[PDB]
Formats: sequence, structure tokens, C-alpha cells
Amino acid sequence: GNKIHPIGFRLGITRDWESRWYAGKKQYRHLLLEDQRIRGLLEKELYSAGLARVDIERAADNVAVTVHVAKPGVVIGRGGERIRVLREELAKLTGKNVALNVQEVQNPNLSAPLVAQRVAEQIERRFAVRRAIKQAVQRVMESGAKGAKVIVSGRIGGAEQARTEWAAQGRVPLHTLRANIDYGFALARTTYGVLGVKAYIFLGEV
Amino acid sequence: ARKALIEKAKRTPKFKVRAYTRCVRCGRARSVYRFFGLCRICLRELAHKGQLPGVRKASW
Amino acid sequence: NASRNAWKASGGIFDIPQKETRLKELERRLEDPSLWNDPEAARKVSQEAARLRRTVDTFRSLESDLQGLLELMEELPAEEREALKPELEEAAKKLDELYHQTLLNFPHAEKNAILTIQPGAGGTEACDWAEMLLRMYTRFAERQGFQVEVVDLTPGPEAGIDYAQILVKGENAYGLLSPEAGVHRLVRPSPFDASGRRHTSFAGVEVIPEVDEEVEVVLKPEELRIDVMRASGPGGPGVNTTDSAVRVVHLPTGITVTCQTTRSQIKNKELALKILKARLYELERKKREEELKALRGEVRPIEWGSQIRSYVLDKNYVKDHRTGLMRHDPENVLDGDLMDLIWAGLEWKAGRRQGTEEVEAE
RNA sequence: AACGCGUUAAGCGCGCCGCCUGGGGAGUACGGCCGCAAGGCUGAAACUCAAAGGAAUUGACGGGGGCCCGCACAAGCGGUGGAGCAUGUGGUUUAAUUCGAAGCAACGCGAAGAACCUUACCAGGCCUUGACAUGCUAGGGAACCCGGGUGAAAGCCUGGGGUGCCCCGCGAGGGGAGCCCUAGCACAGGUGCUGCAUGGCCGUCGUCAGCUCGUGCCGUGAGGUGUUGGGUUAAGUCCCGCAACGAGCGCAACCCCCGCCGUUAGUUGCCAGCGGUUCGGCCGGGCACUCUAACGGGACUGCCCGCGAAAGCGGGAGGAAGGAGGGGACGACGUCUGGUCAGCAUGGCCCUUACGGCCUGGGCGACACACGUGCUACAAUGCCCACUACAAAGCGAUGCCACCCGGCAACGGGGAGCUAAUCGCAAAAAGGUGGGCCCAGUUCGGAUUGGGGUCUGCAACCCGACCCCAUGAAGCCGGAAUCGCUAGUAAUCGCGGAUCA
RNA sequence: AAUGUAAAAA
RNA sequence: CGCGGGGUGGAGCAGCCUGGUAGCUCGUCGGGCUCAUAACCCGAAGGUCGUCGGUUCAAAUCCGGCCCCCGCAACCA
Ligand SMILES: [Mg+2]
Ligand SMILES: [Mg+2]
Ligand SMILES: [Mg+2]
Ligand SMILES: [Mg+2]
Ligand SMILES: [Mg+2]
Ligand SMILES: [Mg+2]
Ligand SMILES: [Mg+2]
Ligand SMILES: [Mg+2]
Ligand SMILES: [Mg+2]
Ligand SMILES: [Mg+2]
Ligand SMILES: [Mg+2]
Ligand SMILES: [Mg+2]
Ligand SMILES: [Mg+2]
Ligand SMILES: [Mg+2]
Ligand SMILES: [Mg+2]
Ligand SMILES: [Mg+2]
Ligand SMILES: [Mg+2]
Ligand SMILES: [Mg+2]
Ligand SMILES: [Mg+2]
Ligand SMILES: [Mg+2]
Ligand SMILES: [Mg+2]
Ligand SMILES: [Mg+2]
Ligand SMILES: [Mg+2]
Ligand SMILES: [Mg+2]
Ligand SMILES: [Mg+2]
Ligand SMILES: [Mg+2]
Ligand SMILES: [Mg+2]
Ligand SMILES: [Mg+2]
Ligand SMILES: [Mg+2]
Ligand SMILES: [Mg+2]
Ligand SMILES: [Mg+2]
Ligand SMILES: [Mg+2]
Ligand SMILES: [Mg+2]
Ligand SMILES: [Mg+2]
Ligand SMILES: [Mg+2]
Ligand SMILES: [Mg+2]
Ligand SMILES: [Mg+2]
Ligand SMILES: [Mg+2]
Ligand SMILES: [Mg+2]
Ligand SMILES: [Mg+2]
Ligand SMILES: [Mg+2]
Ligand SMILES: [Mg+2]
Ligand SMILES: [Mg+2]
Ligand SMILES: [Mg+2]
Ligand SMILES: [Mg+2]
Ligand SMILES: [Mg+2]
Ligand SMILES: [Mg+2]
Ligand SMILES: [Mg+2]
Ligand SMILES: [Mg+2]
Ligand SMILES: [Mg+2]
Ligand SMILES: [Mg+2]
Ligand SMILES: [Mg+2]
Ligand SMILES: [Mg+2]
Ligand SMILES: [Mg+2]
Ligand SMILES: [Mg+2]
Ligand SMILES: [Mg+2]
Ligand SMILES: [Mg+2]
Ligand SMILES: [Mg+2]
Ligand SMILES: [Mg+2]
Ligand SMILES: [Mg+2]
Ligand SMILES: [Mg+2]
Ligand SMILES: [Mg+2]
Ligand SMILES: [Mg+2]
Ligand SMILES: [Mg+2]
Ligand SMILES: [Mg+2]
Ligand SMILES: [Mg+2]
Ligand SMILES: [Mg+2]
Ligand SMILES: [Mg+2]
Ligand SMILES: [Mg+2]
Ligand SMILES: [Mg+2]
Ligand SMILES: [Mg+2]
Ligand SMILES: [Mg+2]
Ligand SMILES: [Mg+2]
Ligand SMILES: [Mg+2]
Ligand SMILES: [Mg+2]
Ligand SMILES: [Mg+2]
Ligand SMILES: [Mg+2]
Ligand SMILES: [Mg+2]
Ligand SMILES: [Mg+2]
Ligand SMILES: [Mg+2]
Ligand SMILES: [Mg+2]
Ligand SMILES: [Mg+2]
Ligand SMILES: [Mg+2]
Ligand SMILES: [Mg+2]
Ligand SMILES: [Mg+2]
Ligand SMILES: [Mg+2]
Ligand SMILES: [Mg+2]
Ligand SMILES: [Mg+2]
Ligand SMILES: [Mg+2]
Ligand SMILES: [Mg+2]
Ligand SMILES: [Mg+2]
Ligand SMILES: [Mg+2]
Ligand SMILES: [Mg+2]
Ligand SMILES: [Mg+2]
Ligand SMILES: [Mg+2]
Ligand SMILES: [Mg+2]
Ligand SMILES: [Mg+2]
Ligand SMILES: [Mg+2]
Ligand SMILES: [Mg+2]
Ligand SMILES: [Mg+2]
Ligand SMILES: [Mg+2]
Ligand SMILES: [Mg+2]
Ligand SMILES: [Mg+2]
Ligand SMILES: [Mg+2]
Ligand SMILES: [Mg+2]
Ligand SMILES: [Mg+2]
Ligand SMILES: [Mg+2]
Ligand SMILES: [Mg+2]
Ligand SMILES: [Mg+2]
Ligand SMILES: [Mg+2]
Ligand SMILES: [Mg+2]
Ligand SMILES: [Mg+2]
Ligand SMILES: [Mg+2]
Ligand SMILES: [Mg+2]
Ligand SMILES: [Mg+2]
Ligand SMILES: [Mg+2]
Ligand SMILES: [Mg+2]
Ligand SMILES: [Mg+2]
Ligand SMILES: [Mg+2]
Ligand SMILES: [Mg+2]
Ligand SMILES: [Mg+2]
Ligand SMILES: [Mg+2]
Ligand SMILES: [Mg+2]
Ligand SMILES: [Mg+2]
Ligand SMILES: [Mg+2]
Ligand SMILES: [Mg+2]
Ligand SMILES: [Mg+2]
Ligand SMILES: [Mg+2]
Ligand SMILES: [Mg+2]
Ligand SMILES: [Mg+2]
Ligand SMILES: [Zn+2]
Repeated sequence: GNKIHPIGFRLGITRDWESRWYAGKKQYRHLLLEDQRIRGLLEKELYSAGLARVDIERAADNVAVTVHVAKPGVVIGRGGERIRVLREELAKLTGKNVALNVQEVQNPNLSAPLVAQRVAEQIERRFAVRRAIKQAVQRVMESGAKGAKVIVSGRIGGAEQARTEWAAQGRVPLHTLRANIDYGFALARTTYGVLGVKAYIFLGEV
Repeated sequence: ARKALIEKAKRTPKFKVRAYTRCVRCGRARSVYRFFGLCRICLRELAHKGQLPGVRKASW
Repeated sequence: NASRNAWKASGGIFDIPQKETRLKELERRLEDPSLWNDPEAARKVSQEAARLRRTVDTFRSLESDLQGLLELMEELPAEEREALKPELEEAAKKLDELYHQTLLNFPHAEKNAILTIQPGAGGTEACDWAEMLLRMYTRFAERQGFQVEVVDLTPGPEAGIDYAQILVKGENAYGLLSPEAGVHRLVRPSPFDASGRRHTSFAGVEVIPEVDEEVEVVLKPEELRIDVMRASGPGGPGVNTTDSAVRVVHLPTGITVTCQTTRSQIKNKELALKILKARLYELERKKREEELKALRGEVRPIEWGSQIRSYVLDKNYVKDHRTGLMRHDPENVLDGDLMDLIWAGLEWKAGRRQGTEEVEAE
């Protein structure tokens, strides 16, 4: 009934601040407002390749956006046409120093924010939501993992009454701090309304 | 009365006191902190996303 | 106010073609000299001419405020176009007359009215709904400009009303509340139900003006015959030679009565009359029933489906099953917004079913 | 069928009688026979229902039982219910008093800032791709800046200034980008409905100890076993036992503050140490101490005793701190058709010179009442006046303001310090000492109101706050009823911050 | 130490 | 017609004889316990004493007429 956001539960361990820097009694409001709308454009014209995380590093006009796409291929293009035109729009709406790096993904099936978008994808595609979740879990666990968990709640299969479908395997102690658990939420626009998805992948420890 | 209302709070084409607080993400009017320029709600979502640097679930 | 225009305009439009053909069959009947010779038979003829005034006046008034108004007003801030608006401010003034002169034509529309509410199919929630309707018509009165007095009222066991009755004062009190006849229907999750699922509940409503009395005028000496005759039983020669018995038959009603308990003719003639009074009062109360109870409703099962207007609070929508008319505010309607209902649709269909019955076959 | 039966068959066979053929109607009616009677025997149908039933399983429930727990009761302290006032709600009222929240888990709740703003309501004056987006056609004008007429503002009506950047050119002129305007189309917009279409987030029993899966075994089957049981704990915590063995989500533990201590650190701190001193840690000077925020150390039933199979419990020593040292963060599978489409998102539904937009004024502050939450008191363990001492955590450069001047005062003026362990908000109050009041609706009590006045802000009638004089109400401890709290807690005293002119 | 009707299991 | 009685908060009854202040039960209203209603607990309100006159310092109260309800009586030929 409660279950707090495991990500916020660890802003003093495991997960480090997604945006990381410093401001004062007058700059914080702005350095956040702009910092936010940054990822706003990236959440859109970049997810087209499986954007998971997106960092931010600053101090004075400096900005190091480190994307973590599952496939950097779409973010670069073939040499430097695509990746450059991004710094274009960025510096366009923001007269400041760009620095679009592009980290990678050692395995997309182990980024919860990815698996979430994964199943959520299959939903709108109009496929089973029991069989689907099972695959995405058996895949995350088969593809090396200590534990995992997926959840979809709402009008499962456009049904009248709402519902919530459960599926998980392996240890996933959300109450333990020395646990670390990638978390990722995902929607699913459909002809019958929204529909929330969640991913709980158990990674490290100690 | 939600969009033309957040627009009203932006132009400030008139008297001083008439301007007032407003949330950046949603458009709330009450429970809007100056520090972030955000309503208490989203502030709690973001603070769980870590998208608010330095901030952490306090406890004592 | 462009939403009620075509409603009131076309409202006086369907009478145009029908009355046009009928007044023509009459106006040509008023010509030939052989027609007026008929005594009161001819009055019924020239009578229909007295209607070519309350029909041709709309053919001129409603048609002129439709040809001139619809012209210059299509687009302009306030110059010559908004100036044409006050030109038809009397169009709403005259709208009042056409509306009035089709409501008062009821039996006793002008005088006051009595409205009795009583719960029905729907369990104790229905017993609770009745008080809601009472509080609906009550506010609808003040806001209409009427005065109200609760003639009687009785709280239910857990609800708030097993029965209630309210006399509304003011002119046209019977006119406006007329279409309020029949059982209404309520739909909502029961506040009394543990599982709280959606239940339906009903309640009947009735309307009627008022009357008078006539107790003594009946015992007119011209009507009843009185008889005298010797008495049966003891007495001596006095009983044999002195008739003290009396038989006071009421000639019209035929009901007779005989008396002879006292030695006197006058005290028997007196008692036999006080007796006839009682019976003739109970005979006038029986006939006083059909003409003061048949007006309520020729049916009214209060059961299921006996309703004429449902009020659903779940999906928020009332619906008059008579006019088929719909709406989207059960919460306000059950507070006073009856005008929108009675005005346009209610009185319409109410008088329609009787106004189409006479002008065709009845 | 299971429950169960089982040489006392409900087993396996033979002979004979009796009896059943869906529930209700009904063991009724009619007829017949018996009876003193009450009534008995025999014994239907019309009609009506889509079930009536048997055994067993899981669960819920009991004015069933055993075991056990929580300020649940009791023991004890202080409270509301009473009074005046603040505030939230019911209701009533109104042109509107916008909307939601409804036992616990709605009622100082959304509101961590309703004078216009806010604002979703009302009255009135107005605008119609429109306040905001993307895109097609078109005339004109650069961008942009500036005033007059008009008005409550909004809006409407109008004048002057202006002439940048690209293509052909010495120029004229003409074609283009951008922006604004009119015209038109696609479209915007909605705090309009539906939490009985939904995501998300949250309240909730409940920090309760619980809820399950794999395989195995039992049962025709729902299902059972494990999780039961003896011992224990805050706990499904552990111990032993067990036809089961093992695992998962939960309690724990890993994180934070507070206790003791050490290392790193010297603009905080101290003649502790010497010197000087305008005797204020102000100067020389040092890291001792205090403090400051980083990493560590320490406590684990480890030690002695009694019981015990063990787990563990009882007592003792040492320790700043013993069996969870105190407090917080964290709240399972789920339940409440719980809450919110008005934070936002969203399926469907509805309006579209309008259910959208602009302003001025009003309302959300209405009052014959009712409930909730709260403040201030009825006083002597007290009130008043003067003096004097001790906090923590916090916030402040168009912001907190030392210090002096005017003023009875709130405040106004001059004016120093300060991106802050360096300066300020800053007397902390109760308390200490002194002094007066002497049981009184009073020096208790300050509600109410008259007049005068300061500040914010275009603006304090509706409708702010603060100061001064005067006026001083109800209230002598509160009916039935009801709340919180088990230790630095209740009670009591004062300080800060968010919100914000 | 009484009572609580009548619309919910792909 | 005669004799006797009665009329008092919304219902049903005291009070009058012996004038000075109108009482009881129920219902109604406000507040409690309950998830909610009832039961139960705590408060409160409510009466021209049928009507018109008369006596008295003063009339529910005594005196008189009237209307209304109740009971009894209405016999001898
Ligand atoms: Mg969820
Ligand atoms: Mg499930
Ligand atoms: Mg496992
Ligand atoms: Mg959708
Ligand atoms: Mg809008
Ligand atoms: Mg403000
Ligand atoms: Mg005659
Ligand atoms: Mg005879
Ligand atoms: Mg005789
Ligand atoms: Mg005789
Ligand atoms: Mg004779
Ligand atoms: Mg004779
Ligand atoms: Mg046996
Ligand atoms: Mg044997
Ligand atoms: Mg044997
Ligand atoms: Mg044997
Ligand atoms: Mg049979
Ligand atoms: Mg049968
Ligand atoms: Mg038988
Ligand atoms: Mg029998
Ligand atoms: Mg028989
Ligand atoms: Mg026989
Ligand atoms: Mg016989
Ligand atoms: Mg015999
Ligand atoms: Mg006998
Ligand atoms: Mg007998
Ligand atoms: Mg018998
Ligand atoms: Mg018999
Ligand atoms: Mg017998
Ligand atoms: Mg037979
Ligand atoms: Mg038979
Ligand atoms: Mg038969
Ligand atoms: Mg059974
Ligand atoms: Mg039990
Ligand atoms: Mg018992
Ligand atoms: Mg027992
Ligand atoms: Mg027993
Ligand atoms: Mg016992
Ligand atoms: Mg308690
Ligand atoms: Mg107690
Ligand atoms: Mg005790
Ligand atoms: Mg009290
Ligand atoms: Mg009170
Ligand atoms: Mg009080
Ligand atoms: Mg309200
Ligand atoms: Mg009221
Ligand atoms: Mg209004
Ligand atoms: Mg109100
Ligand atoms: Mg409300
Ligand atoms: Mg305000
Ligand atoms: Mg535009
Ligand atoms: Mg384009
Ligand atoms: Mg075009
Ligand atoms: Mg030009
Ligand atoms: Mg221009
Ligand atoms: Mg030019
Ligand atoms: Mg002027
Ligand atoms: Mg002007
Ligand atoms: Mg240029
Ligand atoms: Mg050129
Ligand atoms: Mg030239
Ligand atoms: Mg040119
Ligand atoms: Mg052009
Ligand atoms: Mg252009
Ligand atoms: Mg919208
Ligand atoms: Mg809900
Ligand atoms: Mg929901
Ligand atoms: Mg516990
Ligand atoms: Mg078996
Ligand atoms: Mg269990
Ligand atoms: Mg034990
Ligand atoms: Mg063992
Ligand atoms: Mg064993
Ligand atoms: Mg740390
Ligand atoms: Mg050391
Ligand atoms: Mg010294
Ligand atoms: Mg020394
Ligand atoms: Mg000296
Ligand atoms: Mg020094
Ligand atoms: Mg020195
Ligand atoms: Mg260090
Ligand atoms: Mg320990
Ligand atoms: Mg030990
Ligand atoms: Mg031991
Ligand atoms: Mg020993
Ligand atoms: Mg052992
Ligand atoms: Mg051993
Ligand atoms: Mg041992
Ligand atoms: Mg011990
Ligand atoms: Mg604690
Ligand atoms: Mg935990
Ligand atoms: Mg009032
Ligand atoms: Mg109440
Ligand atoms: Mg002092
Ligand atoms: Mg002093
Ligand atoms: Mg001090
Ligand atoms: Mg600060
Ligand atoms: Mg500032
Ligand atoms: Mg000075
Ligand atoms: Mg001054
Ligand atoms: Mg000043
Ligand atoms: Mg000065
Ligand atoms: Mg200076
Ligand atoms: Mg400083
Ligand atoms: Mg300083
Ligand atoms: Mg200070
Ligand atoms: Mg006193
Ligand atoms: Mg005295
Ligand atoms: Mg002004
Ligand atoms: Mg008092
Ligand atoms: Mg209470
Ligand atoms: Mg406790
Ligand atoms: Mg189905
Ligand atoms: Mg009476
Ligand atoms: Mg007496
Ligand atoms: Mg006496
Ligand atoms: Mg009573
Ligand atoms: Mg009551
Ligand atoms: Mg009470
Ligand atoms: Mg009392
Ligand atoms: Mg009262
Ligand atoms: Mg009298
Ligand atoms: Mg009577
Ligand atoms: Mg009578
Ligand atoms: Mg008699
Ligand atoms: Mg006699
Ligand atoms: Mg006689
Ligand atoms: Mg005699
Ligand atoms: Mg005799
Ligand atoms: Mg004789
Ligand atoms: Zn927000």
C-alpha cells in the first residue's frame, strides 16, 4: 500500500543524483528549470533508440549531458551529422556550453527503465500482457540478474474493470539498502486510456 | 481557466501585487516553493528521481 | 438567447398550416344567409372566427421579429448590429403572451394547487428520496415567486418522509406543477446499502387546486315528500286514531326513511329528517370522490417503469421519458431548475397529448 | 458422494415383505374407513419455483473456548463538552456565497497566505482561430519605439516617429526572409461530466506478523501438508520436533539524529599558559578544552552465577551506554467499487461568438442556529512593574538592520556592519531579586466598542495587521458525554522557518 | 439487551 | 325538549368544591451512546383554560345565557 520510490530511497547510497552540481539562493531555481527542459527534448527526440538515463554536470556555463542509449548508433548517425545537430538545438535554446557525450549500455535487458519501455511498447502494439511480462522477466533473469519484477495496472486488455498484473522472480528486498535496484516507469497510450508499467531489477549488493 | 490563467501569471502587464507564485511544471498556485519554483507534489516526484541535486530523504 | 429562439418561433409555426385550412372551411361558412338562421348552432360557427385573432396575430408578430431580427445582426461589435438587439427586447416581452395563452387554457390552471408526495418502490432510500423532491419543489416555489405552506408531513423511520403534502399559493400554481404528475425515478449508489451498489428508487407526485361545499341546499322542501301514518306497536286508542309515524322519502335520490320512536309527529318528522341529512351527506361524499380523485391520475403504479422522468446521479443525467428530452445536471435540477423542463418541453407534451386529441378525434 | 461402516456390515451372496421417483402446494382437500371427542388411517390436483437437498473444503462470524498483544481498560496527570474569541464544516441566506473531502481514515483537511491578484462563482462592459501551439493561402506594413481622443478598466478609434538584413542595379523600382495587422481555412481552449472507464500518488487496518511459491506426500475433489505442534522473542525471532525439504515478498540488518571516545582540522574556542590591555578573547600567542563536520572505535548474552535439550531467561561485575540504549527513515499478499480526472496525465462524453478569453465591481468574510478543531481565562503554586542570568535550531545583499536623533507608541529619517561559526533578526519566556495588589466579576479576566494614529500595497466600506487613550462583556472550573499521554514523556515556557507586499 | 430492505464476480 | 356530567399545551388526563402560583404521562425540539435507527442519558419549548356576559382588589376556579360532546329519561290509556 505504501512502497516508496526505491530511487529516492537511496539518494544517500546506490543511486547518485541524476543531475549533479551546485547553486545558491538565486541560481538553483533557474539551473534546474533549464536543466529539466534539457532532458525534455532528449526524452522525446532520442528515446527513438532506447534512451534510459541522462546525466547533467555543471558549475559555470559548462554542461556535460551523458546519454545512455542502448544503441549509440542512432544518436551519432554514421560519423557526426546526427550527434552534432543535437548540440545545435541545445545551444540554440540555451546560450551555454554543450558537451553531449554518449555512454553505452552493457545490456539493455538489465536497465529497468528500458525493460519498462520494452513491455510498455508491446502493450500498445496490442499483445498479451501476461505472456509479455513473463518473457520480459524470464529474459531479464536469464540474461544474468539476482532478481527482477514487472507490474502493469489499469485496463489490462481494454477491459471494463481495471486490474493489476503481477510477475516476479528472485530476491528483490525493497527494504534493504545494500541492495540496489534499477527502477523505471513507463506508460502506454491506448484507445482505452493510460496504463502504468514498472520494472524492478536487482543488481549489486554490499 | 487553466492555460490563459498561467499566461496571466506570466505577462505581468499590470500592477505589482497582482503578480503571484506559480508552478513551473504543472501550473499550481498554492503550495509553490520559491526555491525551486515548484509545487509540493512534483517536487516530491523529482526529489525521488534525484533530479534535485543535494536533496535527500531526511530523517532524525 | 439564440438557443430558445427557434424553439419558441417554430412553436408557433406548426399551428400555421393546420389552422390555415380549418379557418378557411369556417370563414366561408359565415357567408351564406341560411347559416345564421340557426339559433345557438350559429354561435359555434362565428366562435371559430374569434380564434383567427389569436393566430393571425402571431402570423404577423412572430414572422416580423424573424425576418427583421435575423437580418442585421450577423457581425458587428456594437454599432448598428447591437443596436438592433434592443429592437427585439419586446420580442421576449411578447414571447410571454404566446407562452401564457396556451397554459391557462387548462381546466383550473390559474388557481393555486396542492402537491402530495409519497415514497414507493425503492426501499428506505426511496423513503429518503421523497424528502429530496419535497426540498426540490419547495425551493422551486420561492424562486418562482410563490408562497408555500406544509399542510402535512410525516418523517419516516430512518429516512425522512413516509408522506408529505404542500399547498403552493400564487397564480398558476396548478399550471406549472401540472406536468409534475406521475412517479419520478432515482438512480444512485444507496447510502443505506452496506455494499453501496447502485439501486433504483421511486416516488409518486400529485397536483390539484381546491373546491368548496354544499350541505343544506340539498334538503330543499321542494324535493322530498313526507308521509303520515298510524304507528305499529303499543299506545292505546291514541296509537290507533293518531298517526305519528313519518316517512320522508327523497324524491330525486329515491332514498327513503321512516321514524316513529316518539309519541309526537313533529319530533318524528324532525328526527326522520336529521337522519336523512346524514345519509344524504354520505351520498354526496361518495360522488364527491370521483370528481376529486380521478383528477389525480388514471393509474400510477409507483412500481418499476411507472416513472416518467429518471434522475441518475452516477452518470449525472436527468431524462424526461415523455418528451424524450435529456439533460446533464441532476444535482441542480433537484434544487429548482424545473423551469427549463416545464416551460419548453413539459407543458408542451402535456397539452400536446390533449391538444392533438381534440383537434383530431375525441 | 464424503462423513463413516466393518463377524453387532453400511462387506460379499440368496429368498421374502415394506418403501422412494425434484422443492412448495401437503400429510392439505375430496371420498372412504375408524374415533365420544380431540383426531387417526388411506391420500390427490390446479397452480408455482430453477431450484430443494446430502457430505466435505476454504473463509468470515459467535452475547464459543484456550493462549497472547497494543495508553484498549484499569492506576495517575492534564484536557474538550460550559463561557468569549479564532478557524473548519452542517444548514440557512444570497445576484453568487465556485468545487471537493463525509464513522474510524471529512470537519486549523486540498489552502505552506481569498482585499483586486488568487478565482474555478455573480452582476456588468467587452474579444471571437482567439491569452498559448503547429501549418497552408493573402494584402499591407520593416523590426521597433511614442502620444492624443475614449473609459470603471477591458476594449475600441486614431496620429507622429521609423525605414535595418537578401536578389538584378550607379539609381529608381520590384521580388525574399522575420515580425505585426486584417481576411480565411486546419486547429486551439474548457477548473464542463463521468475516480463505477484509468495511470500516478496517497489514507487505511498497521510496524499488525503475517501472505505465498517450487518439488515431494495425502484427497475422487475443492484443498491439506510446509506456516501445525512443545519452548521463546518486539516478530513466521530463534530452538527442538515434524511426511516433508527448500526458497520468495514481509520483522530484523545495511542509512540518519542523539549518548561515550579517538584521529584529521584551527578566523569557533580558552591569561587553561605567560605578556600587554582603551581590562570587550581586543593584541602577542597556542590546539589543551569547548565547539565545528569527516572518518573510526565501542556492545557481541563476550564474562561470573541459577534453570534449561537448545534457543533463552532471571541476577551480578565491568562499562558513557546491556539483551532493540532513546528517537527517526523504512510499512508485506492485500482490504476498503476508499481518495483525487481540481496538481498533472488520460479513454469516452459535452460546449465551441460559445460550457472558451479580457477587465472593473462583488462573493468565497454572508447568520435565527448546530458540530469539529483550537486560542485566552475564571486567578494568590496568582496578576502587575523594575532589574538580573541560562538555550537550540534556523533565516537575511534592492534582504535581516547594530547605533544615535524625533515620537507615549506601531513607525518615519540619518546611518555602520554583512554573498555570513566573522555582521544582523536577538530581551528567549517561565525563572532569580525587589516592590505593590489582599479575595474583589478585582491591578484577575480582555470580549466589545468610541475616538486618534503608524505600515504594506494602485487600493484597507465590503475586507488586513499593528500602536495609544477610553469603554471593559461572558466567564467563581463547566449537564449527559468524551480526548491525550508510560520519561525527559505528559504538563508548562518561549524561539525559528516554510508560505508571503 | 431489537433492527439494517431493493442493481456488482473473463 | 327534561334531568346529570364534561370542554385545560399536539394526544389522553389532574387542577375548580376551599378564587391568588396551571400539574402528570406521551409526543415535539436541542445535545449525547451507536457504523446507523430504536431503546436509554442530558436539556428545552409549548396552553385563548369552548364562547359571550356578571361578581370580585383578582376568575381555569363563583354566577348567568349560548354552542358542542356524554349518559339517563321520554311512561298510563
Ligand atoms: Mg501503482
Ligand atoms: Mg494477481
Ligand atoms: Mg528465489
Ligand atoms: Mg490513453
Ligand atoms: Mg484555458
Ligand atoms: Mg501574494
Ligand atoms: Mg320550484
Ligand atoms: Mg311496520
Ligand atoms: Mg303498555
Ligand atoms: Mg295500548
Ligand atoms: Mg286523533
Ligand atoms: Mg284524528
Ligand atoms: Mg469402526
Ligand atoms: Mg459373528
Ligand atoms: Mg467367526
Ligand atoms: Mg470382532
Ligand atoms: Mg411420485
Ligand atoms: Mg411437487
Ligand atoms: Mg399419511
Ligand atoms: Mg397430522
Ligand atoms: Mg375426510
Ligand atoms: Mg380404510
Ligand atoms: Mg358409516
Ligand atoms: Mg372400533
Ligand atoms: Mg370426550
Ligand atoms: Mg377444545
Ligand atoms: Mg381435525
Ligand atoms: Mg374433525
Ligand atoms: Mg385419533
Ligand atoms: Mg388408496
Ligand atoms: Mg404414493
Ligand atoms: Mg382424489
Ligand atoms: Mg454441512
Ligand atoms: Mg473463530
Ligand atoms: Mg457467554
Ligand atoms: Mg471451555
Ligand atoms: Mg472447551
Ligand atoms: Mg474455561
Ligand atoms: Mg486512548
Ligand atoms: Mg482513565
Ligand atoms: Mg490500574
Ligand atoms: Mg471544559
Ligand atoms: Mg459552544
Ligand atoms: Mg466553548
Ligand atoms: Mg466549503
Ligand atoms: Mg440553518
Ligand atoms: Mg451573485
Ligand atoms: Mg455554506
Ligand atoms: Mg463544500
Ligand atoms: Mg492573500
Ligand atoms: Mg493570434
Ligand atoms: Mg515549416
Ligand atoms: Mg489556402
Ligand atoms: Mg513595408
Ligand atoms: Mg508599422
Ligand atoms: Mg523597408
Ligand atoms: Mg480623457
Ligand atoms: Mg489611450
Ligand atoms: Mg545582418
Ligand atoms: Mg542586392
Ligand atoms: Mg530616386
Ligand atoms: Mg520597394
Ligand atoms: Mg513578403
Ligand atoms: Mg514572413
Ligand atoms: Mg484541459
Ligand atoms: Mg477509488
Ligand atoms: Mg486510481
Ligand atoms: Mg513489529
Ligand atoms: Mg491421492
Ligand atoms: Mg498461514
Ligand atoms: Mg517458546
Ligand atoms: Mg531441530
Ligand atoms: Mg524430521
Ligand atoms: Mg555518512
Ligand atoms: Mg589516541
Ligand atoms: Mg596570567
Ligand atoms: Mg598549570
Ligand atoms: Mg592595564
Ligand atoms: Mg585574542
Ligand atoms: Mg604582545
Ligand atoms: Mg577527514
Ligand atoms: Mg547489545
Ligand atoms: Mg554471555
Ligand atoms: Mg549465555
Ligand atoms: Mg559452577
Ligand atoms: Mg540444540
Ligand atoms: Mg549443548
Ligand atoms: Mg550448552
Ligand atoms: Mg539477565
Ligand atoms: Mg525509535
Ligand atoms: Mg524495513
Ligand atoms: Mg439565517
Ligand atoms: Mg450534531
Ligand atoms: Mg521588567
Ligand atoms: Mg534593562
Ligand atoms: Mg545568553
Ligand atoms: Mg538559509
Ligand atoms: Mg530579495
Ligand atoms: Mg545619527
Ligand atoms: Mg512617528
Ligand atoms: Mg526607516
Ligand atoms: Mg540623522
Ligand atoms: Mg558603506
Ligand atoms: Mg560574516
Ligand atoms: Mg560579519
Ligand atoms: Mg544576533
Ligand atoms: Mg469575586
Ligand atoms: Mg479588596
Ligand atoms: Mg489607487
Ligand atoms: Mg468567571
Ligand atoms: Mg464526543
Ligand atoms: Mg506507549
Ligand atoms: Mg464471463
Ligand atoms: Mg384540546
Ligand atoms: Mg386551592
Ligand atoms: Mg386545602
Ligand atoms: Mg417527554
Ligand atoms: Mg431528540
Ligand atoms: Mg442532551
Ligand atoms: Mg442543562
Ligand atoms: Mg431546545
Ligand atoms: Mg371559563
Ligand atoms: Mg367533540
Ligand atoms: Mg361527536
Ligand atoms: Mg334511554
Ligand atoms: Mg317516565
Ligand atoms: Mg308512553
Ligand atoms: Mg304507568
Ligand atoms: Mg303501569
Ligand atoms: Mg293503574
Ligand atoms: Zn507541479
